[PDB]
Amino acid sequence: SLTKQYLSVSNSIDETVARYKAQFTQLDTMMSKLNNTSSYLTQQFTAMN
Amino acid sequence: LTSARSRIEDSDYATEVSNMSRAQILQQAGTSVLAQANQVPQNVLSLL
Repeated sequence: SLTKQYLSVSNSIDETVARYKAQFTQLDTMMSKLNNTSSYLTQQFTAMN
Repeated sequence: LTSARSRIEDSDYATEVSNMSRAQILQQAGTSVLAQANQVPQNVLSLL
């Protein structure tokens, strides 16, 4: 009985970790784009100086 | 849905800054030209 219970909870944990992973990937891509934007803004405004 | 909404709401940083720079240039040129336009005919007529 304990074996089967352990199986269940371990599978749940696997699921939740996988769920977190995709959010991590999305955050990565969006951060990349946001950094590009910020660099452009600082550059352009320093130019308008 | 977040992405879809952003495709509507979000203005483009680069496009807006370009527009602002252009409009500032136009504004300066316009004020200069207006000053010139006001100023010449008045004195040309004045001396006459």
